[PDB]
Amino acid sequence: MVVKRTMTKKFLEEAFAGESMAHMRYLIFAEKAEQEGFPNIAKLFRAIAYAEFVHAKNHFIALGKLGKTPENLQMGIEGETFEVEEMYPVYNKAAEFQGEKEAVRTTHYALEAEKIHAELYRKAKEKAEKGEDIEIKKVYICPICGYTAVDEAPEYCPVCGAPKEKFVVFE
Amino acid sequence: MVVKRTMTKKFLEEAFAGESMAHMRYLIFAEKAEQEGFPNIAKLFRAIAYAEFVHAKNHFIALGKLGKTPENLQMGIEGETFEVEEMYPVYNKAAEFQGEKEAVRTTHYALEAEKIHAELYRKAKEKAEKGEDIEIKKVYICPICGYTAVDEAPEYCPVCGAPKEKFVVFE
Amino acid sequence: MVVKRTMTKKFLEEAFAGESMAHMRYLIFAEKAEQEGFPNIAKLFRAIAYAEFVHAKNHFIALGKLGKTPENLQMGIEGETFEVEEMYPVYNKAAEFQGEKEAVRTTHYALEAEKIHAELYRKAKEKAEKGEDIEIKKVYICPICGYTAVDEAPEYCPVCGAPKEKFVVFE
Amino acid sequence: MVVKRTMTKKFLEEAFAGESMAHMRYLIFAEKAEQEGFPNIAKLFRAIAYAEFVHAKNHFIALGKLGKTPENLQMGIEGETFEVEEMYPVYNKAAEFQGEKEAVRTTHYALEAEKIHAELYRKAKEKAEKGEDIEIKKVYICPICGYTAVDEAPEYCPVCGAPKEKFVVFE
Ligand SMILES: [Fe+3]
Ligand SMILES: [Fe+3]
Ligand SMILES: [Fe+3]
Ligand SMILES: [Fe+3]
Ligand SMILES: [Fe+3]
Ligand SMILES: [Fe+3]
Ligand SMILES: [Fe+3]
Ligand SMILES: [Fe+3]
Ligand SMILES: [Fe+3]
Ligand SMILES: [Fe+3]
Repeated sequence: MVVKRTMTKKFLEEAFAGESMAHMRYLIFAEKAEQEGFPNIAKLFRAIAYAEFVHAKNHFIALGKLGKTPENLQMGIEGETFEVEEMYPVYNKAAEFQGEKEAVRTTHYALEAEKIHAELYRKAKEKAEKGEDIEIKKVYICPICGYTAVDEAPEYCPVCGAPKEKFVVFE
Repeated sequence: MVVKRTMTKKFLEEAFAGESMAHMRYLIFAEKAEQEGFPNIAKLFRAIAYAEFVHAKNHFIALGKLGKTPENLQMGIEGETFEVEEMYPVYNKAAEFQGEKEAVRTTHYALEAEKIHAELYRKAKEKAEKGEDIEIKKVYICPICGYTAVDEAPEYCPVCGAPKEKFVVFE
Repeated sequence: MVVKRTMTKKFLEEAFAGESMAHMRYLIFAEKAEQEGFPNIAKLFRAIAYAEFVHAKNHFIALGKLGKTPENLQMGIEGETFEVEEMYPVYNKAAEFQGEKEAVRTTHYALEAEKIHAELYRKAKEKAEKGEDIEIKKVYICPICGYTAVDEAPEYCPVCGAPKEKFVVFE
Repeated sequence: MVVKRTMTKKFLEEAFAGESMAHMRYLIFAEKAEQEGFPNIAKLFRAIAYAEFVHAKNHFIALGKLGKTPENLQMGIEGETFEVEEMYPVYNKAAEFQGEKEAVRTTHYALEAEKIHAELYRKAKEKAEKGEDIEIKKVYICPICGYTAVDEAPEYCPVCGAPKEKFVVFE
C-alpha cells in the first residue's frame, strides 16, 4: 500500500531522486570508459547502473506512483508540458542574461526538441484507452541534440546538422 | 568554458536532476508496457528515455564535472560510500519508527545490496590510472533486490532467495 | 491579482524563504552584538532585520496567502500540528540514532514546548469568528526553551528549570 | 560541539528554515490582526512568534554558525552580496518575461534597496576588528519598500514616494 505519513514520503522521494542521479552518472561514465583503452570497465559501470535502476524502481513502486498505461501516458504528458512551457524558456533566458555560451547552447538544443514528445504521448494515449497498440517502427534518435525522428529520418539534422548515418535506431 | 556563475549552475543542476528523474520514469513506464499487450509503446518509451539521456548528458558536460576515468571512479566511490553509510541507515530507522512495511523492506534491500559497489570501484580505480583494463567477465545482477554478483553466480539470492535463472547477466 | 504562473511562484517562494532566513540571522546577530561592547551595531542589525521583514512581507502579499484572521488562524494551526506530530519525533529519533547530544537536547526542548500553540490557536479561532476579541493578558515565555505560559507564571520552568524572573513578558 | 554527521546537519538546517518561516508568517498575521477589531489576538501572535524565534536560535546555535561580531558581519556581507548580485536580477527578468505585475513590482522594490546594506556592514566591520563601536543614530526604514535611511531622512521616499512622516524610527 502507498505510504501516507509525510516524512517517509519525503524520504522515499529523495531516495528515488538520488538513485536516478546515480544511474545517470554511471551511464555517462560508461561511455567515456568504453571510449578509452579499458573496454571492461564499462561492463561494471553498466551493471551497477542497472542495479541503481532496480533500486530506483523499487522506491518508485513503494510510493505507488505506477498505474495502467493511460495514466502513465498522462503523467508523461504533464511532465513534457511542464518541461517545454515553463522551465526551459526561463532557464534559457536567464542563461542569456548572465552571458555564458555553453548553457545557452544546451538549453537551445533541449528547448526545440521537446515539443514533439507531448504529441507522441497524446497519440499513444488516444490509441491506448481502448485495447489496441499503435503502429511504429525504426525510431531515430540523435546522439548530439536528442531529436526524436519517427519512421523516416531526415538526411541532415535540422537542429545541429549531423548526417543521417550518425543517428541511433530503436526498432 | 565551464559554468562559473552561481545561478546558472543551480539552474543546470536542477535541470539535470529533472532529466534523470524523467529518464528513470520513462524506463519504468516501458518496463510496465512490456508486461501488457503493447510492445510498440515500450519502444516509444525507450526511445524517449534515450532522448532524455542525451539531454542530461549535455547538461552534465556543460557543468564540467566529467574528466578521466580515475576522477569519475573516485566520484562513484564517494557517492556509494555516502549512500551506504549515512543516508540508508537513517531512512531505515525513520521508516521503522513510523511503521511502514514497504519502506522498511525496500530500505533493507537497498542497504544490504549496495555494500559491494564501493569495494568494486575502489579496487578498479588502482588499475585504471596505470593504463591496464580490469579482468572481470559475465557479471550477474538480481532483478528484484539488485545484488552485484561478479563472475560466478550463486544458486539462490542470499537476500531474497530468487532462483538462479532470474539473474540478468552482463557480458 | 495573485500570481498564477508556476515558475515565478516558485521563485517568489524561494525568495520569501531566503528573506525569512536572513531576518532570523540578523535578529540572532543583534543579540550577540549587544552582548559585547557594541550597543549601536545591535541597532543597525535590528533596522536591517526590519527591512528584511518588509521585503518578506511584500513577497508574502504578492503570492496572496494572507487574508481574514478567522481563516488565517488555520494555517498556523496546521503548521503547529505538522511541527509537533510528524517532523519533530522523526528528527529526535534520527539524532538519537546518530548520537549527537546537542541535536537531541534541542529537539527535546522543541517538541515538549510546541504542544500548546495548536490548542491556543484553536481556542482563538473558535472564539473569533463572531466579531469579538478574546480575553487574554500577560502571556509569558521562557527565554531558553520558550514555553508559552498563559496569564499566570510558574515559579520554575517545568522543562528546563529556569527561574521565574527570566521570563520575557508580553503585554 | 558542532554537528558533524551529514544527515543531522540536513535535518537541523531544515528545522531552522521552518522555524524562520513560522516566525515571519506569525509576524505578518499579527500585523494584520492588530489592523482590525481584535487587539489581543496580536499579542498571542507575537508571543508565539517570539517562541518560534527562540526555537530557531537554538537550532542555529546547535550547528555552531555563530562567532564574534567581526566574523559575524562577514556572513551578512556575503548574504547581501548574493542577494543583490545574483538572485534578484534573475528573478526580476523572469517575472518580466512571464508578465505579472506584482512579482516585478516586489523585485523592483527589493533590488534597488539592498545595495546600501553591504556598505553599512563593511563600514561596521572595519571599525569592529579594532575594538570600538561605530556612531549611528535615528535610522529610518520605509514601511512600504524597505529602504535604509542613515541619520538624515529625505522628505519623500526616492523609491515609492512616501512622505517622511510614514517612516519608522530605530534609535
Ligand atoms: Fe543506490
Ligand atoms: Fe523532455
Ligand atoms: Fe541531432
Ligand atoms: Fe535478490
Ligand atoms: Fe534580502
Ligand atoms: Fe509553534
Ligand atoms: Fe524553559
Ligand atoms: Fe513552532
Ligand atoms: Fe538584505
Ligand atoms: Fe519607500
